[PDB]
This record gives sequence, C-alpha cells and structure tokens, in this order.
Amino acid sequence: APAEILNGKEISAQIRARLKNQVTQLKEQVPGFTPRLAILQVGNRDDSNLYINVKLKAAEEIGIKATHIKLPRTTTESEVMKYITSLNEDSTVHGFLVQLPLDSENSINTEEVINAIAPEKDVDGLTSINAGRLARGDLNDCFIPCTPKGCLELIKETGVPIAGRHAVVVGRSKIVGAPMHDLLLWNNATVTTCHSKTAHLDEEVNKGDILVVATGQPEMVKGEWIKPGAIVIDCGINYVPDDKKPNGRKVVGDVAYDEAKERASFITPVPGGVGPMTVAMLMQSTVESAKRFLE
Amino acid sequence: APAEILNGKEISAQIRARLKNQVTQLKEQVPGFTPRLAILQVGNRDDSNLYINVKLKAAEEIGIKATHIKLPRTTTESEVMKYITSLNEDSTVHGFLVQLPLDSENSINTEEVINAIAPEKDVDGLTSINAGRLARGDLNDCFIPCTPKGCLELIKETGVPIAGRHAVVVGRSKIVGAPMHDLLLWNNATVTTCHSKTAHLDEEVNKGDILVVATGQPEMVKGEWIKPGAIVIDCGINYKVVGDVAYDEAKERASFITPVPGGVGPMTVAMLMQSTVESAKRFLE
Ligand SMILES: NC(=O)c1ccc[n+]([C@@H]2O[C@H](COP(=O)([O-])OP(=O)(O)OC[C@H]3O[C@@H](n4cnc5c(N)ncnc54)[C@H](OP(=O)(O)O)[C@@H]3O)[C@@H](O)[C@H]2O)c1
Ligand SMILES: NC(=O)c1ccc[n+]([C@@H]2O[C@H](COP(=O)([O-])OP(=O)(O)OC[C@H]3O[C@@H](n4cnc5c(N)ncnc54)[C@H](OP(=O)(O)O)[C@@H]3O)[C@@H](O)[C@H]2O)c1
Ligand SMILES: Nc1nc(O)c2c(n1)NC[C@@H](CCc1ccc(C(=O)N[C@@H](CCC(=O)O)C(=O)O)cc1)C2
Repeated sequence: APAEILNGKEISAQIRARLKNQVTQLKEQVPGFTPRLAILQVGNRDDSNLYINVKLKAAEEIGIKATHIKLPRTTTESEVMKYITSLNEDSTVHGFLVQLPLDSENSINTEEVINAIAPEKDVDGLTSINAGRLARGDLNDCFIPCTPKGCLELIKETGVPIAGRHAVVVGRSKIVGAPMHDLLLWNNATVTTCHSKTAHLDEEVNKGDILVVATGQPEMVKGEWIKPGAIVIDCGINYVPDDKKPNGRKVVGDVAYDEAKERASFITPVPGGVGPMTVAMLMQSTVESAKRFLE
Repeated sequence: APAEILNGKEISAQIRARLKNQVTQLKEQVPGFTPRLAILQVGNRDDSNLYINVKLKAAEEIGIKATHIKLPRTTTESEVMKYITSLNEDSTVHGFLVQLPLDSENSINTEEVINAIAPEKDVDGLTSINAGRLARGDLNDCFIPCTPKGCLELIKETGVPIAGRHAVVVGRSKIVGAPMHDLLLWNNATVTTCHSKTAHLDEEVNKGDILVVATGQPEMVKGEWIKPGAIVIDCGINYKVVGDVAYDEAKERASFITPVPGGVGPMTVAMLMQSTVESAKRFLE
C-alpha cells in the first residue's frame, strides 16, 4: 500500500485553467475591468529573466495584464523606491512584486524596498505587515507566499481534514517555513516547528500526520522518520549530477522519496510536486487582489 | 519536594528598580526631558480600570509620565481614530497603548484601531508591523507584547538554556499565545502550539520541557500532564484567583513554576515599563 502521489503539474494545470475562467467571467461581469500584475526588476540576471518570463506568460494565458518594469544595474535605491511608490498609487495595478535578488552596482536595502510595498498589493506576501496578518490569523484577506500557499493546496487535495491533526514543519524561513506554520495553525492543526537547533529531529518528524519539509538539505529526512500514513510535503529542490539524465543532473527533495513513499499515505514527488504549484499560486493571489479591489 | 517558585513580584521589583535608575540618569543627561507613556481607554470596565491603575502606579514609581485618556461607551471607531492620530503626532508622547478589550456600544474594528498606532510608539507590540517582525525573526526592530516578554524573562530566571528544548504553548491569541510561540522559536526551542481544536492535549503538554499556558480556562491543564522537571509558565487569571494550570499537582512534577497571583502578572507590567523606557531612549537617539 504505497503512498498516493500528489501530482503538482496536473493540479496546477487545473488551477490555472479555473483562474482563466474566473478572469474571463470577471471581465464580462464588469466591462472594462482588467486584472493587472506588475513585476519590478532591477538589473539583468539571467535566472531572473527566466523566472519573470514564466510568470508573465502564465499571466497572459489567464487573461491577467502583466507589466514588466526592468531597471538598469546603475539604478539607485531612491529610484527603486520611487517606482514602488508609483506602483502603489497606480489604481490600475492590483498587485505587484519586486523580483529578487536585486542586481545593482549600488547598495540597496532589500528589506526597506520590500516593506515599501502597499500591503494590499503585496502578492508575494513578504512585507512585514502581511506576514504580521498571516501570523495572527487574518487569512480571509492577507496574501500568502506562493510556496507555502501551494503546500496547503496540495494538502487539501488529499481530502483529509487538517483540523485536530499534528503537523510538523521542518524549516522556519520567511519564504516557506514560517508562513507554512501560519497556514497550518489557522487551519486548526497542532503545529510543531523544527529547525537546525532541533534535537532528535527524527523523533519529532515521526509525530507528524502532516509533514512539510523546507530545509535545503538533500534527502535528509529519511523514510524511517515518517509517521505511518502521514501526508508528506517536500519543498526541496536540490541538484545532483547524473549522467543518466537528459541534462546531466537530477533534482531531489529534502525527503528520501523512495523510502518515504512506502510509509506515507500521500507524498509530493520531486521534481513535479511543490515546484509547479508556485506560479499558479502567484496567479491566484493576483486574482484575489483584483477581486478585493473590484469589491 | 515541590518545584522552585518563580517569584514574579520579586523579579519585577528588581526590574522596576533598574528602570527607575535608568530613567533618573537619562534625566540627568538631558534635564527637562521626560519619558512619556499614554494609555487610551474606551468605556469603563472595572477590570480595565484596575489594570490601568497598576500600570500608572508602576510608571510613576519609575519616573515615567503616564497619561490616561478614558473615552465614553458611546465612542465610535472614527473618534478613537482621532485620538490615535493625535497621539502619533504628539512629540511629547514616546509610547502609547489602547487598553483592551474596547468597551463601546458600537462596533469598532480592534485591529484597524491598533494598526493606526505608529510602530515606534507601539509599546504593546500589537501592530501588524511589530507582529510581523517578531513572527519572522526580526527582533532588532520591534516591540514584543508585554506578556510573552515577561514569560521569557521568567524562563531565563531558571538559568536553563532555551535552545534545543521542546517548548509547548497552550493558546494562540495575538496578545499572548502567538507572540509567545515566536519568542520561543527565535530563542531556538522546538515549539508546539496548541489550541481549542487540539486533540489529545494531555499528550501534547507532556512533551514540553518548557510549558507556557494562556487559555483562560481555570486549572484545565492537569499536573499529571506535566513532564517531570519542566518549567511551567502560567499566564492565567481566572475567578478566588487561579491560573490555567492546576498548581498544587503541577508543582510536584515541575522543576520551576509560576504561581498565581504574583507570577506572570507583575512581570507583564515591568516589561511594559521597559518597552516604554526603550521608546523614550530611541527618541533621544
Ligand atoms: N518551489 C519553489 O520554487 C521553491 C521556493 C522557495 C524555496 N524552495 C526550496 O525550499 C528549500 C528551503 O528554502 P528556505 O527559503 O526555507 O531556505 P533557508 O533560508 O536556508 O531555510 C533553511 C531553514 O531550515 C533550517 N535548517 C537548515 N538545516 C537544517 C537541518 N539540517 N535540520 C533541520 N533544519 C535545518 C534552518 O534553520 P535556521 O533558521 O536555524 O538557520 C532554516 O530555518 C530550498 O531547497 C529551496 O530550493 C522551493
Ligand atoms: N499577566 C497579564 O497581565 C496578562 C495579560 C493578558 C492576558 N493574560 C491572561 O492570559 C489568558 C489568555 O488570554 P487570551 O487573550 O489569549 O484569551 P482568548 O482570547 O480567550 O484566547 C484563548 C486561547 O486559548 C485557546 N483555548 C480555549 N480553551 C482551550 C482549551 N480548553 N484547551 C486548549 N486551548 C484552549 C483558544 O483557542 P481558539 O483560538 O481555537 O479559540 C484561544 O486561542 C487570560 O487568562 C488572561 O488573564 C495575562
Ligand atoms: N485583553 C487583556 N486581558 C488582560 O487580562 C489584561 C489586558 N488585556 N491588559 C492589561 C493587563 C494588566 C496586566 C496586569 C496583571 C496583573 C497585575 C498585578 O499586579 N497583579 C498582582 C495582583 C493584583 C491584585 O489583584 O490584587 C499580582 O501579584 O499578580 C498588574 C497588571 C491585563
């Protein structure tokens, strides 16, 4: 009785298709309304160009007007700040994000930049104000970071109620771990957060009916650690050379999949689990912002 | 035989004496300068009145100038917003707070009212900005709620390091439970947060080397559930006055325990004063 596989690629395709339909209906219900996203980039990193082009492409297919603002490396902090203030003020933009990390020849305080974003437009959900709302239970209107939002969605796809269950989150980062605890807590699970200073991590992991691991340590969580029948969510994206693969490299998660799949009732594969879910989540957050403005 | 008693009244007395000397020196460095705190109240709840009096009394004894504004029960959210804006703009007021719960005959969104407060004066640490910083580990730039602060201080009085310990926080409110989890987490403990939807609560509480209870249910946490040698912090104030933990039983299992009264209560006001003296010192800098 091996674990059922949570196909992130398929589930995300479903999500994006439904969002397209919603966007089509919003525009027909309110003629002239145009859900709009904006991405602010500083510099010209190759990886950022790739990530951005993927976000813009997904936005255009759903019917969301996506605006890409690309500033040169010579940009200063005051200029980046000016754009954020203008994006906040632009009533035609419902949600925007600053693509990280910034690429400039000058010193720019990343935290001050991010925190200048108007909370009601913070689709990536990383501002302190938004993090503060999510941490204290304002799930009805705050924004949720794309990765943990995709994790909760995958957990809900199992059909197993979260309330009353014991969930373990290995990792406590701003991007994943912390907001993941927040989603699980406010969905009424009893949550235990682990990290690099956690003693007897194996014994802790073994107590989770729902397990979300986001550590960046390739396959550290062994199958033996998994609680029998648990829902395992693996956010890990670790590269390992493998000449038997088309591009000479494989992607493994933070969980030892092959042995964990024999213990859990539901498990996300890597690649193809949490990863494909992220862009869809940003698109969902964008639509949410558009609908809250429209109301 | 019983657990060591964490005397919050003696410890807070030492903190207050310390803060007093600090305030006295600040005035000697800058004569005429006076750290000022303001407490805004809506309504006339008897318990809120006594709580405010205690805070006013501790401020006076430390040398802090405290102002109490009491609004009638007919107050609207709009009017409360006018006082909050006035207090944000009043340069002589270094730190202010809105007494909770608001006692009005009209609906007033408490979060909107609290979030109108300027974060630099949010000595109660209830704004979404301060909550967000604490929630993500940015402890350099924020005010932490006075109750979780007092609890952390009480835990440190045991002399036992927090890092690596499995901590259990029973309760998740904005005032105590949620920020308490954060403080423990960022102090490197492995933290479990329990609430009303927690199944097998007795089994969860039994895993805690550090146990903080803030539920408001009279002596609901049984001593049987306590892990032998645990540090028990009890934030409960229930009506005789009792905590959220069955003290007589828990004291025979714990290594360190907070009594009620004279435990977390005093420490809470001492920490509020500490955050106030801090907001006055960040203003001079
Ligand atoms: N699907 C996507 O596109 C997506 C998006 C974001 C992230 N991810 C993946 O998620 C992973 C985690 O990212 P992150 O932002 O959370 O990074 P991070 O900032 O480095 O987070 C690591 C966290 O795990 C803890 N930790 C480190 N080693 C551990 C260990 N050996 N045992 C227990 N805990 C350990 C650390 O504790 P301390 O706080 O004490 O340091 C820290 O909280 C990365 O591999 C990344 O590839 C995927
Ligand atoms: N020392 C001080 O001066 C100070 C300052 C403030 C407060 N306190 C004290 O702290 C206590 C709690 O305050 P609060 O603002 O957090 O209260 P609250 O708003 O009523 O919150 C109680 C929390 O505990 C949970 N809970 C209720 N019954 C429970 C049960 N039987 N088992 C497990 N969890 C239960 C609730 O879960 P749900 O969210 O699911 O409902 C809720 O999260 C009060 O007794 C108060 O006197 C002390
Ligand atoms: N929501 C909310 N709930 C609360 O319980 C409070 C609050 N807000 N705001 C203010 C806060 C006041 C904190 C406080 C608690 C106890 C004491 C105190 O000194 N207690 C004495 C006993 C006093 C007596 O009743 O005679 C002690 O030794 O514990 C002082 C401040 C209470």
